[PDB]
Amino acid sequence: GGSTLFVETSLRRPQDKDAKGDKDGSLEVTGQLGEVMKESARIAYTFARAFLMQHAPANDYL
Amino acid sequence: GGSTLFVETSLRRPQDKDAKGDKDGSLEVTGQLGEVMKESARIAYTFARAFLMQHAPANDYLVTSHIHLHVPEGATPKDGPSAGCTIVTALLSLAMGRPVRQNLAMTGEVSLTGKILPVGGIKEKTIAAKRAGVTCIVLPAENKKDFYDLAAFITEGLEVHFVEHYREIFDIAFPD
Amino acid sequence: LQKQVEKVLRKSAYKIVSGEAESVEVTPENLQDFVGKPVFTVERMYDVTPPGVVMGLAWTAMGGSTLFVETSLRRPQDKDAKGDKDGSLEVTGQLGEVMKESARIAYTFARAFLMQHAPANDYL
Repeated sequence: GGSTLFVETSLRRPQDKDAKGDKDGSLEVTGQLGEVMKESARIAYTFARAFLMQHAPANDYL
Repeated sequence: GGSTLFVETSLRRPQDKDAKGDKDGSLEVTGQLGEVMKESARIAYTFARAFLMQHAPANDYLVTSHIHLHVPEGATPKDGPSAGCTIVTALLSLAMGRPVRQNLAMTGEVSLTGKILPVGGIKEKTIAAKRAGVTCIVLPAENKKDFYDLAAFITEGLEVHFVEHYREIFDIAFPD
Repeated sequence: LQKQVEKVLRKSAYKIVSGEAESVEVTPENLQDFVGKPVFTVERMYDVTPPGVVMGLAWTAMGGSTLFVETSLRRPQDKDAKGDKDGSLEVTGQLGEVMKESARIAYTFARAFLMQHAPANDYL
């Protein structure tokens, strides 16, 4: 059948290691994910980053 | 059979981390990439970079920007490199923001200098193009006979565009 | 070549048994219908060899071949005229470890050769 799952997200490391730091916001994913699911999650992550840079350019959270 | 896969690109990290910044514009590729496909994507990326310097030197978008490109999977590995040409224009569009001309399809293999090599499955790809509504298609000149060995009733409305070097395609997809 | 000759002979046999022609005199003019349009229209990838690309010979498993070693500038030459950073090299082609070392050796030798023959050329 179907189900109502919950996709959860959390910040597993402090936001500001170095205010000057220009490092990547690496993403860790679980859920016994397959390769195609990992690629889909990566695509969604990149799209979210682009959407934020379009809508909230000052929000460097993601 | 054949298919019409949309190679996509996006800027997964802000362009100007540092206006002075001299860091490299990394590229990340998805689509169940194989090793040969990884190398072909790198070749296409380098050719697009060099083409941008030659044509639009002031455009540092491709040199300094971290990009993610997705090539949809499904193509047999031997035909994977045939997406190379596509990749190039994709990136170039993202660099200049100019959308590629509508109802235009293309398949080709780049060789780090822009020259386009023959490919396989021309008939199936043409069938997919016709079924997808595209009216302008791009193929390497070396495949031209394979496109001319087809029936007439399968090539109506296909304003074919044969090429041997990528420059021509930039004059087709980006007319103005 | 055996496959192609067998194909033309098979089509000649068809043209003989049921076809009007009792005998066949194959010529290039007729050849287009016996086997189709030519495949290998070019003797090579090209005949100009633009800058940064050179032809070479390879002893592959399926005999010999002519492979074009290509080069491109994958990053602008002058990030900063003062900039003293070295010209890192990227390489592809399923390069092996020993081939990676050989490519590095060739890169350094080319750099030294330019040093000797054209010191003003800091390109490489």
